[PDB]
Amino acid sequence: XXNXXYX
Amino acid sequence: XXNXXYX
Ligand SMILES: *[C@@H]1O[C@H](CO)[C@@H](O)[C@H](O)[C@H]1O[C@@H]1O[C@@H](C)[C@H](O)[C@@H](O)[C@H]1O
Ligand SMILES: *[C@@H]1O[C@H](CO)[C@@H](O)[C@H](O)[C@H]1O[C@@H]1O[C@@H](C)[C@H](O)[C@@H](O)[C@H]1O
Ligand SMILES: *[C@H]1C[C@](C)(N)[C@@H](O)[C@H](C)O1
Ligand SMILES: *[C@H]1C[C@](C)(N)[C@@H](O)[C@H](C)O1
Repeated sequence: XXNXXYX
Repeated sequence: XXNXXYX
């Protein structure tokens, strides 16, 4: 991962 | 709020 979210 | 990130 590395970005975040939440989708 | 309620969503996420990160910016
Ligand atoms: C990120 O979000 C997931 C759920 O989707 C959760 O299981 C992780 O523990 C969470 O990561 C933590 O919080 C983020 C802000 C930090 O960058 C990460 O190192 C971790 O402590
Ligand atoms: C962000 O949300 C995930 C999923 O609930 C959780 O695992 C992380 O602990 C949470 O990160 C915290 O809250 C955000 C808003 C802050 O930017 C981050 O540093 C951390 O405190
Ligand atoms: C993260 C938060 C959110 C965008 N409100 C939710 O719909 C998702 C499943 O998780
Ligand atoms: C959340 C994760 C990220 C997109 N890699 C970072 O650049 C931001 C400051 O925090």
